[PDB]
Amino acid sequence: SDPSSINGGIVVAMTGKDCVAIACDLRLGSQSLGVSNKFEKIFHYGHVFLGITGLATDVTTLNEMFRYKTNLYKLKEERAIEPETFTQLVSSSLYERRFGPYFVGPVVAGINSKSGKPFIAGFDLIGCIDEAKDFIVSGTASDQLFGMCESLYEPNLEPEDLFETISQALLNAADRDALSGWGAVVYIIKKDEVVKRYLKMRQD
Amino acid sequence: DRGVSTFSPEGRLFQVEYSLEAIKLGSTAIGIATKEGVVLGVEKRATSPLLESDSIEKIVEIDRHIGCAMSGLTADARSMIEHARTAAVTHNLYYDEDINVESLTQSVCDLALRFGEGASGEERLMSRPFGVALLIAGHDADDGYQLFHAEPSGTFYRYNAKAIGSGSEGAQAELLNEWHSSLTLKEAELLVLKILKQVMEEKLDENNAQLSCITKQDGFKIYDNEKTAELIKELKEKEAAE
Amino acid sequence: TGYDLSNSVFSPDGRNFQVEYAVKAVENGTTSIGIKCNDGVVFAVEKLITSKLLVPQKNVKIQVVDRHIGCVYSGLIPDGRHLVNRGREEAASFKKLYKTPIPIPAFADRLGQYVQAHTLYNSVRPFGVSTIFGGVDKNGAHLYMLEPSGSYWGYKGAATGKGRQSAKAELEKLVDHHPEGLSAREAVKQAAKIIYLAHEDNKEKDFELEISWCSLSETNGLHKFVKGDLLQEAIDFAQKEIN
Amino acid sequence: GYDRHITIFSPEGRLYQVEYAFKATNQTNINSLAVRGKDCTVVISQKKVPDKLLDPTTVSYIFCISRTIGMVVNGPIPDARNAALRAKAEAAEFRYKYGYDMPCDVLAKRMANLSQIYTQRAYMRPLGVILTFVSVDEELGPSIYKTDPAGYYVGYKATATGPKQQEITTNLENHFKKSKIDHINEESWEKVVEFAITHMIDALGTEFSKNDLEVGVATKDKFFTLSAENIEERLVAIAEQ
Amino acid sequence: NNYDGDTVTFSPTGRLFQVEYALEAIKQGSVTVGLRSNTHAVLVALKRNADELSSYQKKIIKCDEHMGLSLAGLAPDARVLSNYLRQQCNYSSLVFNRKLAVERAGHLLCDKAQKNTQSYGGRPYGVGLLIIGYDKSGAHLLEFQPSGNVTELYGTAIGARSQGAKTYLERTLDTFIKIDGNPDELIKAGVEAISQSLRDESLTVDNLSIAIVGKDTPFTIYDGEAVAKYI
Amino acid sequence: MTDRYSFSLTTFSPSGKLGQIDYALTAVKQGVTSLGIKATNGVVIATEKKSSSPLAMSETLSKVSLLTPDIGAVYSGMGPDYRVLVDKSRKVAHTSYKRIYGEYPPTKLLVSEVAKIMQEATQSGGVRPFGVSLLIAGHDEFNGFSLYQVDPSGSYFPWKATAIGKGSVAAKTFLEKRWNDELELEDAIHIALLTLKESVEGEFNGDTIELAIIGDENPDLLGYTGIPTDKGPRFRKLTSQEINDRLEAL
Amino acid sequence: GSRRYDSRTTIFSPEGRLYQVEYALESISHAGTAIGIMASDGIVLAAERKVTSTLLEQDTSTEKLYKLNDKIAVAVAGLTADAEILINTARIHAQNYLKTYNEDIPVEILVRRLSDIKQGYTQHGGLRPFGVSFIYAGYDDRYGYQLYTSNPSGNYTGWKAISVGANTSAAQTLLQMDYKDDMKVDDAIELALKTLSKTTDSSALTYDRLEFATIRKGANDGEVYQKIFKPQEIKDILVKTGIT
Amino acid sequence: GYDRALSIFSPDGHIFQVEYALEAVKRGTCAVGVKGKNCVVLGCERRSTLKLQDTRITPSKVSKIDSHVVLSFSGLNADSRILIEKARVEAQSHRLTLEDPVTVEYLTRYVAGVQQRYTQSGGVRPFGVSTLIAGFDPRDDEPKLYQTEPSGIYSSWSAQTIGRNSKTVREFLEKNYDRKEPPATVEECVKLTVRSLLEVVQTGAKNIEITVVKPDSDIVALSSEEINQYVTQIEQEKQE
Repeated sequence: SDPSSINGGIVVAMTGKDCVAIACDLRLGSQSLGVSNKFEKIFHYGHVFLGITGLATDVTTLNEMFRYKTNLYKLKEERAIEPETFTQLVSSSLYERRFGPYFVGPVVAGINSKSGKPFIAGFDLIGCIDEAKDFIVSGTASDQLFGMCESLYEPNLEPEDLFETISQALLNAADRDALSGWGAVVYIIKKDEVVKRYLKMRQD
Repeated sequence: DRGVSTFSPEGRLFQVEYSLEAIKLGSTAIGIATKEGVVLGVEKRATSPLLESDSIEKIVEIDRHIGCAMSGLTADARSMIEHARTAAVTHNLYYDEDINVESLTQSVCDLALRFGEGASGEERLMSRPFGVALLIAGHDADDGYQLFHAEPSGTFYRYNAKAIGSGSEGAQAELLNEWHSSLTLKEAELLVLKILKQVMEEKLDENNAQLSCITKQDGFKIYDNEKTAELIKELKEKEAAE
Repeated sequence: TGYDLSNSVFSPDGRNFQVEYAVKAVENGTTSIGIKCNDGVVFAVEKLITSKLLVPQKNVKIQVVDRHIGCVYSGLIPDGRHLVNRGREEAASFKKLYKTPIPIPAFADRLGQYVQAHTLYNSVRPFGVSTIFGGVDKNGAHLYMLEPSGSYWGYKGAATGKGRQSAKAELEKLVDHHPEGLSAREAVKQAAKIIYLAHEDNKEKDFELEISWCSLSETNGLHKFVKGDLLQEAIDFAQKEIN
Repeated sequence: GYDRHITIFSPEGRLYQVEYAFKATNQTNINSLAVRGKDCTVVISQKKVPDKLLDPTTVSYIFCISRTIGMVVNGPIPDARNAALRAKAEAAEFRYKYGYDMPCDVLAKRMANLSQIYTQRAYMRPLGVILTFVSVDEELGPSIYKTDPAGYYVGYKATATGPKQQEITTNLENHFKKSKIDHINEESWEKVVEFAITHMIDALGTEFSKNDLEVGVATKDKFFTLSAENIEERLVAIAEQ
Repeated sequence: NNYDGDTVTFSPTGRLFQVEYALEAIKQGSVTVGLRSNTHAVLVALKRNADELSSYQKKIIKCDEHMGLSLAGLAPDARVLSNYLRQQCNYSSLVFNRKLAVERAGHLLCDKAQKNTQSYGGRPYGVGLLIIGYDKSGAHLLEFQPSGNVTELYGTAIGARSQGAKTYLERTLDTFIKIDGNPDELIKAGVEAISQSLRDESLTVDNLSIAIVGKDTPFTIYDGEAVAKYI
Repeated sequence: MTDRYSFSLTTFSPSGKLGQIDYALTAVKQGVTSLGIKATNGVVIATEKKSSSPLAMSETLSKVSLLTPDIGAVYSGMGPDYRVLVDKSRKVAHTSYKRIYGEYPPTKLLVSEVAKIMQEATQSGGVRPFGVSLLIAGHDEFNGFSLYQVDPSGSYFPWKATAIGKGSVAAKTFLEKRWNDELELEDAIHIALLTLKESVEGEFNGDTIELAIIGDENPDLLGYTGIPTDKGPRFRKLTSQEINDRLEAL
Repeated sequence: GSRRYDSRTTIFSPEGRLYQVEYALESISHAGTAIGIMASDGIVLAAERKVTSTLLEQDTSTEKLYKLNDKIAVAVAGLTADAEILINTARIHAQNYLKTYNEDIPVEILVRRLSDIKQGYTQHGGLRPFGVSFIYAGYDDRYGYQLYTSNPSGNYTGWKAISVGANTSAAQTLLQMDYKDDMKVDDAIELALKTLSKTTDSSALTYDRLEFATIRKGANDGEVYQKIFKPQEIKDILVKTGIT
Repeated sequence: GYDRALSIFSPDGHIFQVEYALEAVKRGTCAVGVKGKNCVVLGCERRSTLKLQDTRITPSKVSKIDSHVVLSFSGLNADSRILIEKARVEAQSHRLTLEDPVTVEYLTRYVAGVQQRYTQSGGVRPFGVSTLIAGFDPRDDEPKLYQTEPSGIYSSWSAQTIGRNSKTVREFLEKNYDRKEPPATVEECVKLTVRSLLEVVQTGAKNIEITVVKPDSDIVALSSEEINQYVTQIEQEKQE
């Protein structure tokens, strides 16, 4: 068995001009049979967003893992943790269990408050930092997004244009994949506020 | 404060002499071993009217063929009986037989030296030695009925009859005259019951004494308060017969 | 004061009173000496006969470590027999790890560190002996003496026990008369003579002599007990000097 | 008042068990000197064999801790053996973890921290010794670092330890206010052994036989002690002048 | 005093009170006397009992088929040192197929008592042993002291008023050591030896305990009606 | 053996004081004076290097230390007790906060970890409290410049400026007169030298005074120039030559 | 060996009292006063600072009011160093409970654990107990608003208003006089400062000598908002009540 | 690990650390137990010294160990929350292994045991707590009432009391309780506990709390109004 294709899912994240977007599909399978469509992959601590794909049980463990560490962090230093730091923290937590890893591929996205510079980061199973100025992808159809995103993407989109791109990127790759679909959620992160949009896509 | 394993200039262990004092605060137990079976009797002592005198536990079965009557700090005894009951059951697992009373008593007195400070924490387990003495009666295939007095000195003697507890030295002087080998089991039952009547502060009745025996055939039987009331009535009649 | 009640507590004098009392436990013991020969070493011990019941020459108080180190101690025989027993493990794990018999100057440090450790902590007694050990190795002869401080040095000759004031002076006569080197056969005769003279303090109870030696020319570097004709020839030289 | 029996802050702020340890050291009536040359460090130390039975060569106070850090100790000799065995182990361990030869600084700072641990725990007495490490470092050239039973250590242009140290200290102060440098200038290292001995003779007021000194020289690449003949050679060269 | 708190402390003269007190514990105990020749070794033991109804306490412990000891003093401590000798007699018979020499057994006890009075939180042992045994090199009789010292003797006693029997044996030394080949006469020399220490408590047939081991004799104990021959 | 040092040596006394900790503070009042002033764009911390002999070199010895690239320290009291604390602190910044966040701790968080080492020294068994008080200057991006004092009980407070040591009473009252909020880095240094000249009887020059600032950033110690995302140390220790220059401009 | 130096702290005295516990309380009456008044829709926490100077930094300071998680705060009276270890195992224990149930820990459980840890330090180990008393001011959904105090004994009890630190006799007398049960957060604000003006050692109460904190049901939605007042908000609340 | 011997015998034959634990039970507030025909009643005293408390969330001195066993204590309140916790853990542990509920004797012996151990472990002082543990055996109706002590002794009673001034309220019970014929109904038993506790309460009606345990897992604490009702009736009986 492939410890990642039991449940599938895909996550994609893009920068724009002073904003980021992180979006995914909502399916949760046990191989052929589809179980649930309510399962969300995207969680938020403070104003930093974390998408996690892969073995479904380690998505739940690793979400309650990082909520723990950041709450303690927020009580000592008295401020939400910044995205630049939080990325070292994901990495160190993973590599801590080098042998017998969590089978996941986290993706960070947020805007650093002090500077206003939007920021995204990717990972793999053990835990290396994929740094990009373009877009980060993750999941079982990560081959299909890499080709999809690169054709669409234009540097610097305004927040309501960014919302179109990252939709076409995620919609097409899900219906060319046999483990994604059943709706999708897209967050648009700006400094002031966060706007969450549920997508109407096909149920095949 | 004077150590736990410090020897005194007299050449003894402080803590073991003290614990010897704590056995004489306990309430009296008496045993008489004959050739028909041993008879154990205790002074229970109802501390108030309210008390249910029937929860005072001072005679405990250890196995089918081993009785036990205890005197002293009965609190420290909960731990000796757990170990004995285990040691007796283990031997019956390991060699499918009953253990001579002399051997079981060796095992009880091995706990009773384990008091101290150790050199790295070994198999030590107390801060102080045990504060309770046992009278372990029983019957084994080889040597008939035995009766041992296990002391917190670590040493057991085999007695023909012994009286420990508050009224021990008065009772011990009265056993020293009256014991002989003629005693049938009816004579011996009544004899223990009568020496308990002299050292008991209250009047003799079935709610503050308890008798028992161990016979080879029926095993170890604790008597019911209704059996003893028949023997209290036999004593009253025969002491006034004269 | 009160600086004596427990071990390894300094006093204002600097003295470590517990160790000073330990030296008094050595001075109570029986007498022993060691001669550093030209090519070996000789050991001698005064074994007091306490009763006629004691069997003769079965309570030997000279112990060998490995197969080329003689140890002989005064003070409390148990404390020493535990120091020697421990010395045997240190020497056997040297010969295990480097596959060569342990040099005598090395074996001296390992025993010192083990004594010395018993004046760091305040929950183990100091050792109540002084040990005179040595033997032959690749360099030649060495003679050492060890105190309850942890202090040891090389010696041309050494002596401890009750009769040590006597014997230090007598030893010194034999080092001034022979800078050339008292030869190995000659030193068995002299050892017995020194023990017989230093026995004049203890002349209450008869004693028994026991000599042993480790010598390069004689026993080929091993450790043996001088015995039979040669121990008897020495005892005769010793009776002839005192009378 | 259990503050003079273990190391706890006295009612006054002192650590009486430590202040006592210093007076335990100065008791062997050995007087030690260490002065720096241009490319070497000389240390000369009094040797005093008390009785003719003790063998002369085994008595000693200079130890060879590694290949370039010699350490002359002042105190009772069992504590010295204890401090020496432990220092040798660290100079080996260092070369094994980091792959170069333990500089002198680093060793002196390691023993200091090891000393501190014994005045903080209640179950060890402090060591009763003053340790003086001498080397020709690789980086900083000639060095001396003297360490104490408190834990304190500090660098030195030249030092003297023992009961009669006051005589030597004030003699060294006079010489470095004259010459206005931090180190004996003379170029060869035999001239600096000569210099060390001459200030000892003046300070203590007494001359030396060759059996009364034990001498140790650190040049780059080796530390060594000098034999009774190489000492005799210096002594005769000072008497000539 | 002040220094008798722990065994970690030497006194100002060098003595170890905690070790001299443990010695006392043997003078409270009952007398036992041991003697030996070249062919056999013997222990004569006074068994002590409490009041009348009490039975006598066993003073003789069988350690193996060729070695045993008697105790005098604390009966709980004897059973802790004899348990430790039992393990040693097996440990030799399994690993070297070798009857454990008596000279070695003594030096093992010596080492075990020493570690137990140096440790903080130990206690000296308060018991004396006469260990008899027959090995490859012949018969031996050892006296064990709580100090640690193991001494090899021809005869000796320990206990209460031992001095009477200790003297008797040094006068008769030449006669009872030459009793070779007659086990019966060596026991009779020992019964006499214990009657010097007895003041009151005449011997009984339930009072006396004899052990004899030798060249042709596995270790045997005579109790009860088996000691009617030697009174 | 059976080491029985589990019971703590510090016990509550019948008067509601923690005996050992009180005494510790006596020995901190005998240590040498040190002071720190917090300004708008830096902190300065300074002390006198007591040279015990002219043979001794107090150059090799240091009473001011680097803890991270942006947090210095200075101290009053026992020399040894200081040096082993600086080594626990250097270590625990790295093992327990730098690996597992990728950043040097913010100043007020390190102090919290250092206040935790004092606590364990007075709670756990068989130890005596430390004989020192630290001043810990430091800078982090969200709180700015900050100065902290730590005690041998474990308590820490943030100070606007402060002194501890022998002449602490005379130093703290001279700082309240001369302190205000406008102080730049240059003026606060000049107020730091005046305050130390009161409490120092002997030599007072650049070879015998130690002075170090947390101030503006340095890209000259950076050491690997050619990368804009780094900024390099903020701590810089003033050398002997620099210190004599602010005495000509006294 | 080391038998002599034992303080044997944990044994009873002849009266049945633990010596080390009785002392720790006396030590705690030297720390600055802390007061809690619970009203129908929130809690007030006002504590009087100790140590103050014109040269002490006050704004960033925090010495007596610590936050535990989202909905629970405490006030410290006693050794601030000792307490800082008990505050760190409180936080850890809180989030560990959130990790296992997905609920904000009930106030009753987070109190009961810090009292077991205090009790367990007088039971064994021969260590001197912590010199701390806490006022747990917390809010869950089960019972609404709660107050608790604990003492170096371990024993804890619930209060509608309570004082620890100095003049607990004097402060508890005033509080019984003026408390009422229809109170609201803004009346309790007024009472908490009115008690601290009378018990103060100061010649005059001042904003720079106060740590002030509220927990109000107030604030958007049902969620609870914990607010540690800025030093600047305290100057405003102190003119509002007219003490200055 | 701490090793010292806190419990040693004294030349007289007593452990002093056990006698001092008893004194820590005299200071504690009163607890009294009375067992009737077919119910037990546990009544505790509360302090009025402490006032302005919140009565809702004050931790009661009656705790439930299981569905049908109650334990009240006198003495150090801190020490008792440890015993209570181990009893509960034991109660469920015994439901996994035996597949039955605890008999009321098995829970008593086990609490008594944890108390015994703590008086012969080096490094640990004794508990300062005596408990009363009442309940109903499973599949039966009888009342069982047991008392433990910080020494480790336990025994069954008809009516008992521990805590402050327990001799006065024991003397009341020794002539009032008819042991041949238990108190009749449940109410008359509660009347007896309230009467017994009024001799030592030194004024108080809202300082007495009553919890009653009946068979078939019915534990119910009486409200304030129901206790106030029995106190008024008892004040009319007194007046003559």
